[PDB]
Amino acid sequence: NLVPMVAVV
Amino acid sequence: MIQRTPKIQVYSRHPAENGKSNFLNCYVSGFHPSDIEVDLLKNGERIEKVEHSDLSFSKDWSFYLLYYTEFTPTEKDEYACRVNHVTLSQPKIVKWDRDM
Amino acid sequence: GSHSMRYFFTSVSRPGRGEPRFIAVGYVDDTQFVRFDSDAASQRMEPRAPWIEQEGPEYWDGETRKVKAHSQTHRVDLGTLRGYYNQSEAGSHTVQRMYGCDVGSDWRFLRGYHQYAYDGKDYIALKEDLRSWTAADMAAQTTKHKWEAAHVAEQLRAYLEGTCVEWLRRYLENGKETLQRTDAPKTHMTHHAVSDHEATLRCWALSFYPAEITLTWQRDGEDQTQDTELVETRPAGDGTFQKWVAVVVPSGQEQRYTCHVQHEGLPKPLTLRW
Repeated sequence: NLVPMVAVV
Repeated sequence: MIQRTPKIQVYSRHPAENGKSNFLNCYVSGFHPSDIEVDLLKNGERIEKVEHSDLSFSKDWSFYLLYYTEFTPTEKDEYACRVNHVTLSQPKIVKWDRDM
Repeated sequence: GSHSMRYFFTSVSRPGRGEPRFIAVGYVDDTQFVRFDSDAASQRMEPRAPWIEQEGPEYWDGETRKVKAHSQTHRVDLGTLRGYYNQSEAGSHTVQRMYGCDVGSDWRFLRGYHQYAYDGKDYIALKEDLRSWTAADMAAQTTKHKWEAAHVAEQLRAYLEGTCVEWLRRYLENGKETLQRTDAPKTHMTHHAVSDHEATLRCWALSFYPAEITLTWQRDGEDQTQDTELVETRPAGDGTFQKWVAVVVPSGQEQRYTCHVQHEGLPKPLTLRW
């Protein structure tokens, strides 16, 4: 189950 | 850019026996960047039906791939893996040695 | 014993035209269970182990959506990072991301991680406490400040200690038949002669799972490392792993040398002799 959110660098 | 040259191992999936079907593997690892050419050779000729794993990488960020094809070993056939990568001036050829 | 769930993501920019090549793979321990490849036709997260096929259409829709979001963050990141490092549009570049969680034998949270690289070098990583960041350079330091303001660590920690562990336990149960099975290495020894004075002994371990293994030589009961060659653990291609260790010895003295094999599938270490 993937992380819900991926913040931009 | 960081550039790391691939390590190569060529080997069969199961213990090798003449007349008994099996898989020829070429495992390439420790390389960067991800762009790489890998061929399996039968008597110096490129095998056409060759699959590979999904690109993944180790802790040190270096990439690894498994290339493989179905084959039935015989006494006479010689197998090898040919690898080209940015770090290589000439393609590298590693022969399958079944006596290892 | 202990277990992990880990995801690995690679994006490679394609300068002349179009979006980056994006590949995502997920593992439980040493078993791959899902994949997404941007160059494939389906544009969906795909099963790679039979036990994940138990999951319903909502799981596949939800995983697909998230994996595409991962892809778009990477796409944006490649442009931002080209900007941070004053690079041109001509060359290809790479971002790599790995995250996941560890659990011990009790299946309780042990460790979480989230690390990120640009062109094969450390960029930024979440620290052990899951509260702070390690930024390798000043570009990464700008990202760190951005992520502190947005409370990124806090969201990741919740996932890593919560969802990640919860769903690893779920996968471990559904895939019990293989995921909770140990395959002990099948061992044997080979012999070769280079000249009439010098011999090579090779100790083989085949068909084992998990990947973790130790192979070593002893000479007259003492650890022997000189004149040895130890290959990288390699995938057999059927889910299991292979390895060998060789030693060079004087012809006639083969009997002094023993190979020792440690693996979780073996209640006691194994000894081989020529």
